[PDB]
Amino acid sequence: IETVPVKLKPGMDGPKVKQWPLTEEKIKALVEICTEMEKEGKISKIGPENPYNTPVFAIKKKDSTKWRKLVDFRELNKRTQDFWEVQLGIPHPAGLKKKKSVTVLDVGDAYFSVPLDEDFRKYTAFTIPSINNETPGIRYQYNVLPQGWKGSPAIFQSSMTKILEPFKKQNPDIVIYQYMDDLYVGSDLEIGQHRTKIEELRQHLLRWGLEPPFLWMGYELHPDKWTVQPIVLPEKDSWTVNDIQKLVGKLNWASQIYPGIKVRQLSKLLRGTKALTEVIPLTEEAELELAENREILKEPVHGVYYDPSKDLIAEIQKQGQGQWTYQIYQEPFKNLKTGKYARMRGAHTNDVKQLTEAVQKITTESIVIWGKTPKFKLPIQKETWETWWTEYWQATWIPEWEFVNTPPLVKLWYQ
Amino acid sequence: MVPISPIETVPVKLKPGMDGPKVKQWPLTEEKIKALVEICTEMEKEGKISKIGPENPYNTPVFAIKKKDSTKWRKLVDFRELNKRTQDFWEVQLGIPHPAGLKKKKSVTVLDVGDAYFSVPLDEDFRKYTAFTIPSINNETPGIRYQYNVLPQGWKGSPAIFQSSMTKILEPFAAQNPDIVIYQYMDDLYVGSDLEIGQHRTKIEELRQHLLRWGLTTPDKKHQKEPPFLWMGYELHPDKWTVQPIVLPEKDSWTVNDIQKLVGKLNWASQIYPGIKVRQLSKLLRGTKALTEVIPLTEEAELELAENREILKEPVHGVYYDPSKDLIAEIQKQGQGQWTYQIYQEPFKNLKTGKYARMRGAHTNDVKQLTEAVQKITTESIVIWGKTPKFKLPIQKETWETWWTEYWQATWIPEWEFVNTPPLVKLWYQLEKEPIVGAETFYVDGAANRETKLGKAGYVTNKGRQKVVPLTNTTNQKTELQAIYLALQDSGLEVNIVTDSQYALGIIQAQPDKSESELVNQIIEQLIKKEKVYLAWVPAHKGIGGNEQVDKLVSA
Ligand SMILES: Cc1cc(/C=C/C#N)cc(C)c1Nc1ccnc(Nc2ccc(C#N)cc2)n1
Ligand SMILES: NCCc1c(F)cccc1Cl
Ligand SMILES: [Mg+2]
Repeated sequence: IETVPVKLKPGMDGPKVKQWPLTEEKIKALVEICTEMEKEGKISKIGPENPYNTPVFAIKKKDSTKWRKLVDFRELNKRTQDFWEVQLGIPHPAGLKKKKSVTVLDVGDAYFSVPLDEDFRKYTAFTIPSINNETPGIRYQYNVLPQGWKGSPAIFQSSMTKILEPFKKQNPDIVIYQYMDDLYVGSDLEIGQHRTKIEELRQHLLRWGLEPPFLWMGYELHPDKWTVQPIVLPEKDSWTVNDIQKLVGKLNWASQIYPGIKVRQLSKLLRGTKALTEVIPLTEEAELELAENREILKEPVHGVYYDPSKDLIAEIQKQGQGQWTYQIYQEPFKNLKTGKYARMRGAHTNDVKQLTEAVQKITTESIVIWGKTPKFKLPIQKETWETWWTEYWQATWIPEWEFVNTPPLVKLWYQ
Repeated sequence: MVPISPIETVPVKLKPGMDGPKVKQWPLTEEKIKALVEICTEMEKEGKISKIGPENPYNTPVFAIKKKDSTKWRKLVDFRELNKRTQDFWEVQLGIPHPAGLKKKKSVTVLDVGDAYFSVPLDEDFRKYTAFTIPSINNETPGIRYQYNVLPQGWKGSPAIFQSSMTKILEPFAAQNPDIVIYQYMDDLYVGSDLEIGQHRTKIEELRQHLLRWGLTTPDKKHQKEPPFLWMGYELHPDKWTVQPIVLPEKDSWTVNDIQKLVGKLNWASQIYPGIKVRQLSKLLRGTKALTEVIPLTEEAELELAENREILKEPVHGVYYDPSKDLIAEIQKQGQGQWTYQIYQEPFKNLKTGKYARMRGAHTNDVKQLTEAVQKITTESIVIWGKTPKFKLPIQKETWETWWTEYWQATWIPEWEFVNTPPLVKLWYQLEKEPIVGAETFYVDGAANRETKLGKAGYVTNKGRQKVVPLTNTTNQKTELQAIYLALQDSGLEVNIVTDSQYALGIIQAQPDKSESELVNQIIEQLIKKEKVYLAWVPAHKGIGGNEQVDKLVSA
């Protein structure tokens, strides 16, 4: 009820980001939403003395039919001061990624009960555009903590920990983690028990609240079952020339990750100009080298460590037939997580929808494990991505991304 | 008197750390000085400005212009310095409506709101920064000092503050009269509707009554301007639109500047005139920018210019948008990286047209260009109409499926249908996913000494076929492409090719059908003639025979 003083970083003005084009249905939905928010005092109309802007659009949360307003606060978040005044930070709970079930709740509506510092409100300006720019865009700013702003969970952190205090000590084995508008609550019990303690949680914010439009939904994870991928080599009875070339190529690549990998006995097998489909018998020396490489690849990569002061980088490869591989790392060849998706749902004919869902699930895994979002290297042309990703987005955060325009040779090795 | 509502004032600040202007007043002739004194006395009576005392330390130049072919002077305040120090504002003029997104209107009335502009109050705390001084006769007295109480012409904030003030005033009228549209531009309000001419004029009278609630008068003698309207380079009519006349000059020699102006006119015309082309004329502007240099027109630019003249022979108009109907976008390939499109709702009645040009880049193909054109039309359509059009594309559904399922990137184009209007976009080659049984295997390699620029390229096959070619003025990358070319040239209709060139596979995996490299183009020409090609990559200098034998042949 009284405002925390907030400021931008030194020598840094507010965001001035262009509003991107919105469809008729989106603009309409936002006009209806913002009219309600203005009546509730959450936002106010602003004048032309406010030159700042942050893009807004509208989405559908997973498994619902009601529009949710989503503000792209990525630039404001970069420019906003870092929040270490009461706490250097919330030391990320390493136990969250070890629970059997983690449910994600959209608690962002609770943020609207705390006023935003009157001097900082101007930096939250946004515009509802009109079709064909036929009428002036409707300009608002926030009067309360906005959803999607990195300062909202920080300013609300003191109020949230008191809200949850009765639930915490009645259920001491439960991990509860807050990232932006999401609450992650992990448990090891039966899913039926799990779902019931989730709804017990919901009551605590129901009670304190007196209505939250998206508090009742739950996206359930199982980080205990999360799969990884070690490097594996084929097991064959007959090797063609082409088979051995692909093996040597894959081992050459793997030797950047594992020092002890050797390929010289195997490369000697290719000595000769034989047809690509001709079977080559392995020499004893080549089979021993192959066996020793297999053993090396069963071991973890040497010198892999997470540094919270460095960015996480996520790379994605399209493997065809709806399957996608990805790696998360900070230094090249020191992967912190790798994986593969194929279950991308409601998109067997839409490459970009599949990629958008992959980005969202990789970001979710990143938040659970390290408490921050990776920067993505996307195998897509910038113009294709920017035209369509907002049509399939259903998370309340947005990571940063860049675009890969040269085809990687490494795609063959992660397949 | 009738009380009038004050217009709420916008708080204005200077840029952080900056102070107001302190610029010297230029000396003026006895002639201009008395002219300013009379104008400023009049303005002071109307409340626009106020005389100030001597302690205000700020000053902005005032001038008197001789309105040409008249004995009447008039007053201009040079606000350049204050504008540099004034804060930024939100400008809602950035995006202008496109005519093709407008709706048909039976009537459009114009109202003059010019005398409402100098009635918008200026923030009291900012007025001190607008101070100016009329020089005295013979500089024998202090100059007469004034400051503004209203938005001054030429000040940075006046357009945005005036627009926002008018919008706020107009909002309740527009909201409670949804059967009209209101658009403000310069000192005029444009009001359009589909209502019977009597109801329409009743709405206009009601708008005048609404505006008088703030003391804003409108001339009762109707505004000169009536449809059609000349606006932002367009002609707006009640039921159709076009661009203003596009006249391409006859010139026997062409300047850099002339060709720039020619391309600009063609670009403007291309939004309603179908099929406009600018590639060959744009090629003449490459790299140079001495605006007076004369460029001989290639024969290819002369033909494209002649083609454009014919397209521009007679007027073409677009229709307005019907929100109750789908949008259809149809695209044609024109050659040399050029694409043209039409957007319509009923056949033969275009809302607008446009074009797309191949992006700068070493290698390309038709499918990628068509994909980019689709995304450009999609984005423009969201801006203008708020929805994606349905597409009619010169590419077979089977061609598209083969492309996107196998392309290394994610790619997508929205709801579309094949239209069989040549030239069709097709896939010119597709590489095998597995080695070909019974096809000869070519192990290729090339290398060059980077000092000598001397190189070799060649191959060795499973059947003992061999070739090495000596090369001059070449590079490692060029010799690696040459080796693949030789293998394609000397093989039968099915071929397996083994290379260690990461560079060559990077290019080939991008599936080009056209290149700025003649060597890549020659490779493409060879690929098109094959039945089956399998391309295999191996790492270099590992002892992989075939590649180890010919590496030794080419690096010698
Ligand atoms: C953008 C705009 C420019 C002018 C005019 C600018 C000037 N000068 C006049 C109006 C009223 C508008 N606003 C809108 C909004 C929606 N449909 C239309 N349709 C429409 C406008 C003019 C004519 C005509 N003749 C026909 C249809 N206009
Ligand atoms: N069927 C005529 C409308 C239409 C469509 F429904 C889907 C794709 C293209 C086009 Cl033009
Ligand atoms: Mg070599």
